[PDB]
Amino acid sequence: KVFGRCELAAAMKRHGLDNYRGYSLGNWVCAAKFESNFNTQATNRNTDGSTDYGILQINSRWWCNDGRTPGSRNLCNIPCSALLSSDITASVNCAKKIVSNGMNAWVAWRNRCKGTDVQAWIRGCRL
Ligand SMILES: *CCS(=O)(=O)[C@@H]1O[C@H](CO)[C@@H](O)[C@H](O)[C@H]1O
Ligand SMILES: *CCS(=O)(=O)[C@@H]1O[C@H](CO)[C@@H](O)[C@H](O)[C@H]1O
Ligand SMILES: *CCS(=O)(=O)[C@@H]1O[C@H](CO)[C@@H](O)[C@H](O)[C@H]1O
Ligand SMILES: *CCS(=O)(=O)[C@@H]1O[C@H](CO)[C@@H](O)[C@H](O)[C@H]1O
Repeated sequence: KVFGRCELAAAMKRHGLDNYRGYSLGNWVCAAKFESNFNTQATNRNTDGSTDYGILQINSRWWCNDGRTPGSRNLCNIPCSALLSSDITASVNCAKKIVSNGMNAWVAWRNRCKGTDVQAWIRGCRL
């Protein structure tokens, strides 16, 4: 499933991400846009042997368990397969745990969203 900008903003708001730990909804939508292009099925392999899963490109080494990653810590205590769903619940819940060093965890966010008017990503949407 590939979300539309406003469709994802609405879903993330419903899920309580707006202003979670001080991060406005726009930050999360922007992060999703550049991490996965709003694609819930996105999967990308990393050089260290981990994979990044789903809407938020959550990592197998630290966060989720795919059972194929040496040094797996599974800090979100969830199978990575749960992050490849049309239902963003698992990704949202894990994302909350990740930000609890803030959104710098997401390279794409730090590189492209941080410091910009991220509200532009939700402007025009009915929330
Ligand atoms: C992302 C699923 S939902 O139906 O949009 C959303 O899910 C959370 C968690 O189960 C609920 O608390 C929320 O009210 C729902 O809208
Ligand atoms: C899914 C949101 S939460 O973690 O259950 C909820 O988030 C708000 C901020 O948006 C916090 O103030 C609250 O304490 C949390 O439980
Ligand atoms: C928020 C993670 S958890 O599910 O509360 C916690 O996760 C660790 C790591 O996977 C587990 O060892 C622990 O038992 C879980 O409670
Ligand atoms: C978004 C709902 S949650 O994942 O269950 C949420 O997670 C935060 C951080 O782990 C908790 O502080 C909050 O109480 C939970 O509802």
